[PDB]
Amino acid sequence: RLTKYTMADLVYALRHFDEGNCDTLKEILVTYNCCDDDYFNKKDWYDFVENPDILRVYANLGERVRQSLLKTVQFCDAMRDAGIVGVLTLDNQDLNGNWYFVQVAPGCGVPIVDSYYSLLMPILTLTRALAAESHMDADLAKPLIKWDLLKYDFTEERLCLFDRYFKYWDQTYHPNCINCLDDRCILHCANFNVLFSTVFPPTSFGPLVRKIFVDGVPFVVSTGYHFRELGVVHNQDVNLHSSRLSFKELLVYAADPAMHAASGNLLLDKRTTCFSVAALTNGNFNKDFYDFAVSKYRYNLPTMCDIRQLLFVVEVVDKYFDCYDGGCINANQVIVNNLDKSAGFPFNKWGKARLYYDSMSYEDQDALFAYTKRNVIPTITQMVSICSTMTNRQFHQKLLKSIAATRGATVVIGTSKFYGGWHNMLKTVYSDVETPHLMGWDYPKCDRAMPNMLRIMASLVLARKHNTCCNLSHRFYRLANECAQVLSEMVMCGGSLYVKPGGTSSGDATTAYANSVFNICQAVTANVNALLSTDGNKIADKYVRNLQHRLYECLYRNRDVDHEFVDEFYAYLRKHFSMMILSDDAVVCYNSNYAAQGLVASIKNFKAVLYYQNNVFMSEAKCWTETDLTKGPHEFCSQHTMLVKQGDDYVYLPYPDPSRILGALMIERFVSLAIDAYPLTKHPNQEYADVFHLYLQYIRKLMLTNDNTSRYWEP
Amino acid sequence: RAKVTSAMQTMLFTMLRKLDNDALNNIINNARDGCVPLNIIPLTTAAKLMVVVPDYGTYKNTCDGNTFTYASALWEIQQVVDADSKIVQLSEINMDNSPNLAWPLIVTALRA
Ligand SMILES: [Zn+2]
Ligand SMILES: [Zn+2]
Repeated sequence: RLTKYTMADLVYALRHFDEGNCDTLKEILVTYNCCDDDYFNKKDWYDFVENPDILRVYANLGERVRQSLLKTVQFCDAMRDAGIVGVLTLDNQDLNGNWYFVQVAPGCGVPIVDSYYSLLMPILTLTRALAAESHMDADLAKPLIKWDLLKYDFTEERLCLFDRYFKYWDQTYHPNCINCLDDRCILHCANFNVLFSTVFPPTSFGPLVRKIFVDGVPFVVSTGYHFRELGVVHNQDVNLHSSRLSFKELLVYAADPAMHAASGNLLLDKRTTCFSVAALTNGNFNKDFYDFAVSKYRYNLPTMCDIRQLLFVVEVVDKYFDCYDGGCINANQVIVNNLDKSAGFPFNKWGKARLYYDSMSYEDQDALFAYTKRNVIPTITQMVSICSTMTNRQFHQKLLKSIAATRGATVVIGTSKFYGGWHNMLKTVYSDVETPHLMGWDYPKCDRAMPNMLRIMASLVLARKHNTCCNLSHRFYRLANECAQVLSEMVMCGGSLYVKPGGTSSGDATTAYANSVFNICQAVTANVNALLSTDGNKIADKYVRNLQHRLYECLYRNRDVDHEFVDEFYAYLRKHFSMMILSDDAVVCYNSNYAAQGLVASIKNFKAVLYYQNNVFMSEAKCWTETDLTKGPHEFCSQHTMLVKQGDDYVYLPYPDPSRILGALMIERFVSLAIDAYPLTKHPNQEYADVFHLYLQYIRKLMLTNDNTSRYWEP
Repeated sequence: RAKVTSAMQTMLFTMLRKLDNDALNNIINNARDGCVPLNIIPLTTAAKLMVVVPDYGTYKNTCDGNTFTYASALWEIQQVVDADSKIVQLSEINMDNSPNLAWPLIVTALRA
């Protein structure tokens, strides 16, 4: 009396999703009444951005998923009591949660559940597996828990869920990530916290505050923070009954929403779906150019990851970052050029970043930095302030500058296209691939829907350089600070304060780099899945056949990191899946002889991975494959690539779209546009060449010459 | 530095005059150890509530008549101001006059 499909088919249908070959998923959703058959006649019914209602439909599997998790725990107790030692898989459990191994001794058995839960984990937040746990007796048929608003810990509640659903997940769990021994353990626990936190009140999270006194006068300040992913982190340098506040203490308090929200108006905003905290209150059209030319976060969902895979992939991702330098620098080693940048609320009511950088001494800047290595400051941004950026550079700038100064590396940030740079970057990705094809793709909602787990992974990767300057506790507080400042900070909109659910921040020091850590992670994930998901017995090449076997056993077995395997896997990807990565922008030169066999990721692996990793569907409309390397990538750094003759040799040149260019010291702007338009004169279409010439005429009337422009592509 | 220092102190003291009250003492004193979430303080210390309503149907289900319930308290409406910063009377918010209102409207209410 088993169902037609197994838990394995539900997981596969959701994780290896293809909108074409989606029959397994459609049948399961209709079979269990998540939706009717007509549901699948909707245009883009499977998307998460369009037809957002798909989440209501996936959620109808949530009761079924928790029943399967509960049956697993009961199964595991039974095999333990029976003295049975063995492994749990998803093809031995049906969709009603029913189960269908050796005996050693009564009372001495043990399940192996590392692949069992890791395979399920990515769909537990998608299907809202714990939706019932917000109810009094964990029953959807009854009323909701009248949670005490003043409760802020939830340690026991997370432990109760852990031992109810993941009882046999035999790895140490630290609800409060502050107690983790390394970065791997941090990601291990945070992944559970993401799921458990889905049933705690939205008001229980965020800055935690206390009444403190200065000169006998009470203040409400943050003395810690409750993170959905990290648990509760308390501050240490909390001083009451002080006489006066120092400049540094005033910056910390001014930046701290505790003083602004607790003292503001209550806010009920019905125009949105986002959680708010308090109200604090009660283009340049260039006509001359135009006339001349004419004459001629609501989608960021809690997302749980396959931890066994995430902890493998992160080691591979780290290998891709094993070429640049990093570490901590002091305040007087920090380079800041954008001193005209807004200091952020409330500092932007007084001035620009220059006002603060020229006020604090380097000793004070180091002291503020040190504060963030022991405590958490939950700053306010506006729709990233100085109490965050002044310390983020001291922690990350050496690495960010190292990446930006390195050429030939997989992650290419800050490398000019000029003087042969475009050409050299293309030759670097092409490398020695045996049967090269070029691939690229977009990332829908990359700056909005990116999960906090992958944002944490990326900040941990950038922080893995701090080995000779930071201890464990300090690395954790810095993580807590980055999370409080850019993943779940307060953002002022209009005159009111709102809570950010997750995603990225364009005002931060690391976004352009964290996005590349992410791009690699998703690509590695796609390759790990492309190979592990194929039939290992259909591989003619003994080498790869053994690589697939050992890869599986380096994720769901052998928890200790096998560095030799990771170096080999890394080298495999380097040889057959060559990446060139810019913040959320990548070109892949891959060996199609292997991709054809499923041994290398292709565009279909990226589509399936983004579908479950970032909860977004990636349209073929923005995806591309190019089979002839005579032409370059269809679009990279928002520019098209062509091979042209230059120097009785041939070079690759970038060029933006001609219409985009015309649509776009005023003369300096026009000179830059003319330079970007220059390569269009090498294009066979005269209409493209004319864009460049149009600008030269405009510029001269406003000396840019053909020689002063062609020099930009001469090494 | 002094100009910034003064600005921070001035701002913090302005907020302290608004913040130091009985409601704050009640929420902190009810804490098990003196600590509460920040996101629940305004629910006890804010005597005034701002409600932003995008249309008539929402208005009816949010602020219909002189009073409404929010954050487990009864609120009394003092004033309604529209998107063009004009004063709107409660008697003017109905279905027939809906097309003539500069939605969203902002409703100001005090704890009953
Ligand atoms: Zn841990
Ligand atoms: Zn360090």
